Amino acid sequence: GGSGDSAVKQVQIDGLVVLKIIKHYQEEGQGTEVVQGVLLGLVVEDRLEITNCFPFPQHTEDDADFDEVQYQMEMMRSLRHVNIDHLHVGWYQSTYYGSFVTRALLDSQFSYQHAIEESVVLIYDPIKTAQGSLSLKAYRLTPKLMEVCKEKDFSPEALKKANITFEHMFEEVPIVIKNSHLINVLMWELEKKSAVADKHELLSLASSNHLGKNLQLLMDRVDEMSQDIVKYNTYM
Amino acid sequence: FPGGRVVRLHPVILASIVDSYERRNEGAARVIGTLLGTVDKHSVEVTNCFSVPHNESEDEVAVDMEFAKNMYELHKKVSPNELILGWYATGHDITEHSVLIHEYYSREAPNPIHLTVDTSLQNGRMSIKAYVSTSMGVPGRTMGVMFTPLTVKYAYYDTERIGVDLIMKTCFSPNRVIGLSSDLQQVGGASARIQDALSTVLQYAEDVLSGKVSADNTVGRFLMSLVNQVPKIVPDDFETMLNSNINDLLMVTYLANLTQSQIALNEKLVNL
Amino acid sequence: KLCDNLRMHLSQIQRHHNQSTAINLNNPESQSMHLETRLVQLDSAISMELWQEAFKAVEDIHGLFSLSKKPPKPQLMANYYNKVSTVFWKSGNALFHASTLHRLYHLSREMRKNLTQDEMQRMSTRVLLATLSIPITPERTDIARLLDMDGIIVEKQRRLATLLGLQAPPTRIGLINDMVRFNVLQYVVPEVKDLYNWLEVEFNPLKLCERVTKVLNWVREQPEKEPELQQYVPQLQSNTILRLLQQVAQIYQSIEFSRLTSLVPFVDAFQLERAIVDAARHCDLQVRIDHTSRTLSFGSDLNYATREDAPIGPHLQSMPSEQIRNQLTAMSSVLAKALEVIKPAHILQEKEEQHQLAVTAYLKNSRKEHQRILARRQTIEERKERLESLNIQREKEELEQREAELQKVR
Amino acid sequence: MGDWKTCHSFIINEKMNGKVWDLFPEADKVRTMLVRKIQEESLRTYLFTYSSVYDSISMETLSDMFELDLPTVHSIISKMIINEELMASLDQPTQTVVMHRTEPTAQQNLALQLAEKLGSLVENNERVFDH
Amino acid sequence: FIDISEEDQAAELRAYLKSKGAEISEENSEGGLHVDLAQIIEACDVCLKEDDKDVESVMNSVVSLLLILEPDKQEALIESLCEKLVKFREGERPSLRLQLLSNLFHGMDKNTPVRYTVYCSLIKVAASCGAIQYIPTELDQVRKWISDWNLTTEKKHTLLRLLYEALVDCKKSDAASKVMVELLGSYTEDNASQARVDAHRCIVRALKDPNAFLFDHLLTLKPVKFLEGELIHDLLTIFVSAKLASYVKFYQNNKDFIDSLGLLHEQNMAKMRLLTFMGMAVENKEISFDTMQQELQIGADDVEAFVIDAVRTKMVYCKIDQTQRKVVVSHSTHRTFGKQQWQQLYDTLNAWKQNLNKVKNSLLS
Repeated sequence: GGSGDSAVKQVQIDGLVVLKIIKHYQEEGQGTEVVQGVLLGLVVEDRLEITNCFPFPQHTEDDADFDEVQYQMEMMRSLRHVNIDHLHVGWYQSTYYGSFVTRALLDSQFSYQHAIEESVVLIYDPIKTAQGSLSLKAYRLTPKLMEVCKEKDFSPEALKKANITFEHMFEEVPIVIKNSHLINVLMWELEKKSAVADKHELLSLASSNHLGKNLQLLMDRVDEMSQDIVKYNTYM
Repeated sequence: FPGGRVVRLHPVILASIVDSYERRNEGAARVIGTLLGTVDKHSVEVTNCFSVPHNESEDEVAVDMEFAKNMYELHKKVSPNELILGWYATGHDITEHSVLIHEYYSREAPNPIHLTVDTSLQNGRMSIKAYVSTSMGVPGRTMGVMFTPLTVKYAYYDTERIGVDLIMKTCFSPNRVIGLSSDLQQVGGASARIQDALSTVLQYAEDVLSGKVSADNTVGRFLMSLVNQVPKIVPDDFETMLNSNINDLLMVTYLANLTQSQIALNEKLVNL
Repeated sequence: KLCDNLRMHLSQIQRHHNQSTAINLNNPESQSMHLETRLVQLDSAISMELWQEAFKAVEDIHGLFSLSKKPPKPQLMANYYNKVSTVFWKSGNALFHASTLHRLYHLSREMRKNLTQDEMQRMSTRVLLATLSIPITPERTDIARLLDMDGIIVEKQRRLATLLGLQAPPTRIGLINDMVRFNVLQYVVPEVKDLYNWLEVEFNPLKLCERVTKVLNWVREQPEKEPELQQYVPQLQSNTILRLLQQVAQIYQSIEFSRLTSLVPFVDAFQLERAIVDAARHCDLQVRIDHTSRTLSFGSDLNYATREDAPIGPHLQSMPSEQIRNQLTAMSSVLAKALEVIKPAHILQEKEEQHQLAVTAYLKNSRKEHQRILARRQTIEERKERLESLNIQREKEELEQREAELQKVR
Repeated sequence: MGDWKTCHSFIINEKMNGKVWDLFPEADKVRTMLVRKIQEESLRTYLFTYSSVYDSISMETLSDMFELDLPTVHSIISKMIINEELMASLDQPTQTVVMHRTEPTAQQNLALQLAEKLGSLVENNERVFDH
Repeated sequence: FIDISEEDQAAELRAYLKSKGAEISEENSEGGLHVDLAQIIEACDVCLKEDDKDVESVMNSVVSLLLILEPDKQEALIESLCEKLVKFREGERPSLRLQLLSNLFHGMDKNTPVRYTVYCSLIKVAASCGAIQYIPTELDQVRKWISDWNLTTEKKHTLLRLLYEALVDCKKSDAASKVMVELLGSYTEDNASQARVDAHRCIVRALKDPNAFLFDHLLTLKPVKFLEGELIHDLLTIFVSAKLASYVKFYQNNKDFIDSLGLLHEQNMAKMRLLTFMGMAVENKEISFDTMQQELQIGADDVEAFVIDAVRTKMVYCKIDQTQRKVVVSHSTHRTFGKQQWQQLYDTLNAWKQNLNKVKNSLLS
């Protein structure tokens, strides 16, 4: 149903996980690829139900330096205090691009998946992908590449690894599909805005009408695409 | 004017409540935590929180404020925007045990901004009830309080509210992320439908006896607020620009389909 | 030699044989060497090199001020080193001038608090000196430098603004609004304040150059109003036209250019119409000027991609009309069709009070789920703390298992 | 910038400041030669940079703007049309250039045909070396 | 002040608090204790006896707020001690009492003196700081439940005649009128004799404030169907001059309140925005340049001047041309049936539009 290659399930991210991602969305790192945390889930029926995740604060003034593991060791302590243990079944970012697989982060994804084969790695997409389809990409890396390990190497283990021909994209799992009853009270926050304090629901509808009027929703993306196409193709 | 009047929130607060209430730390009804945020001169901007392991009982109140410092140690490390504004707990309102949760927060003592998460089965019972404590004199026992009511509002990052509305539709029924602009078209046709369903009855309202009162020169303006946006008035050079802009962006779509192939034509030849 | 002195400043400190800055030893060594930088730069020097000799002086001695318990009077000299540079970065780089004139005023405004400057004529006239020159950042003209990687240059435009402490170089309008929100805009000698309040708020496409030029010529009265200011006037009058032309572009769709020659009472007409193009050639608005009979249309929309915006962000106020781009017509069908649906309707009010109850049915199930997750996910909270945490530890134990297995058949 | 006058401040005075203009007896002509080389060619960068929205281009204005007489301007604008190969209608009796480049968003289609034409070449060159 | 997390027993506790306050509060502090718990009399010893020299007592009066509500008659005693708040002429610590109570929390907005006594207080207690906050707190209850006993709403209308100018405002003033005249128009003060002087004020509200655009907010829902137009009012004074656009049409409509106001400069505002709109909505959303020269009886660039005023009005809103197509869509001045017929046109036009087009949408969806 949701299995990949012999150890991995799909991911199931309920919305209470998602809101803590969009507290540190594309801010505290705007043009800076914040690795926005590690996906702390749990292995349940067909699905890696993420329960809570913590945003990893890289040293973000204009760049990203790897901060304390003592943060991660205390967030796993903070989460074990009240919730599930640190069952990191992925890691997630957004983070300033539409649908890109970062090669050094793919190597951070590769050794993550060599360590824990039950892993998909999430690439969140806010309205910076111009909306835009597939706003949630839990791309895992090829288990045939996880077979020939390590890693992808340049002149040796590249003819050998591509005569096996491991795939290059593989298993972007379907993520959120179901009312998992973590839903409960944000459903109950929907009925109130629905109800007579409905000033906050139309403001999100107001965020539609101005997203389409004046933004280069196609052109500024394509100009970033035509930048990315004329460079990365010719170098290959 | 006395400061505490309004608290502005997000459902990420109600996420951090309920995710710590629906993994629960065995806290069946009472899931208690520490709200964090900022204030602005009459208003309160709470933007994220986390549940300290608490135990509010008779007459035990556990507040691991050192962990509420340690969670504040982690959160100030993540996000330098928020300050400990109080303690949140679930339902219900004013208790003599909150007077203890006053005191653990009065160990810190910034302004008392409370968040009672009324765990109710209702609609008019507000899912998050906020309070500032008045009188608030008290050199005598712990903290004698009356709670001045604070109103809860949502005003912070807006694509999180685009996000939580998708989450509230995920709360309704997922609504996975596949079609979004194509799905927006059906949502754009849905808001179109009730507009026609209302305002043609608003035609019928004045056409039966005496309706279209608040719709004579409001809904006549409400439709004018739309037709100023689409369609432009009815210019045909606009449509000639549009059919050009059809043939512009379709040619962009055409060469996107050409670069769809020629990317692969370098890719697939080198994989013979 | 100034490179030599800076090294024989630094390596002498890098000796550290009984030498400190906090006894105000290096702080006059600064004050000498800073003068050694800033004088030759202004007098006649290559700017790329000795300003780095100034910037490496200013940055290190900002740390030596941080060593020597920040002395505000050499920082008032550093304010003067900024005030020198505000002249120079109206001569060399407006984004540095975006940094330095904002650093000019507030570090003076600190000394208005720290030293309690009683210069209520000057300080009221240094703030108008701090308002007018500070926004004016036109479009770049460097076509080769875009091919020659502009992002390296703007980084250095950022980096030496990080040196001054105004890390991101601020824009046109939001940098004014720093001086506006701070109550020193109130403290302006009020002609400039009015000259601003024509250029900013009273925003009329035919009636703007008539009311600024009287007050532009007012601050052209030079001998006491800070002769920095009188060079700031025509480049403000240059930024007047860019403020004006788009306001003509977004109320009027086709001004008559023979009228626009008269309806814009600029000092020149040929340099006016050239600066009209010098906006539009560098993509600031839409004009059709080399019509042979000298007209100037704009269009609606008909160019609405980037060139009307200067370059993606306007300098005028929101007199523009309704233009259309990608997903306007879809998202106008989302909101402006729902604009009658939420408030004046009962059709949503009967549907969402139903949804107020349709959640309440699930909320009655939610309290059953408030006991079900209490029943289920509490047990998961302990088991996933233990059972699946062993499965991460299984991935750490199987790695130890393969090590001893490889240590057997070799 | 396309302004011819601004180059003359940066060259002619500064090569008199550095005595570089002060080296030839012919240098007044050499300057006057380079007067028109600045005037005629910054007229081109005036046309090259402001090209999408110029769809009617004068010849009466540009004869007055860049200070260039018509037999030069006819030698300019024809060679601006012929040699540069700009899509441009021209009525030298009316002294009017009509261009209509069409389009700047389709310049990205030109920018992608900058990319995908390279895609077809090295794909062919993949077989050229290998065979 | 000391605790109220004590035994409750709050009247004996507030008696220990009144001993800290005034000496006249102190003599009936514990003198109220010998007789009874005394939920009126000892509780009136805050309400009667003053905040002695300053209003620092208010911590004990927040106790005296809630003690005269739940054990006793609520709005009988809380109608006292709130006029003590105005009487010191301070608005900070009085507002601390009024914020703690305001409505529906700590004392139950009934049937409304709970708003109203606090609403009458903080209008007089705060000039334009706390008096604003009860207006949406009224308005969010107005579209749920206005005070059905109309006299409280009339007392609110008395305040909406007062906070019409107790706020030092012009359009919040008009918003206080738009809380007033909306509740006047629909159901309160009918009492048409009371609706005389209110519509007499609406004549002031339409010509002192020319922002009815002419009579259009007075033709939007119900100031013309309740406040009678040509009655003792003569509320249609404005509306006769709303379409005719010359001095004689104003000056002869000018009654001696308007003829001595005087109406000479809102004239050419009104002459503009009608001949703008009734140029625009008639001649038809693209009107000529020399037409408005003949409409507004002016020259060339004064038409160019007034369009800037008219596009900033956003009654007309598009890009303008210098020689024709002056005034354009967004239609803010009254088009009483012609926009209603356009509402009747567009709901027919949207029905053909969006239903055909959602099918075109759901094809690609």
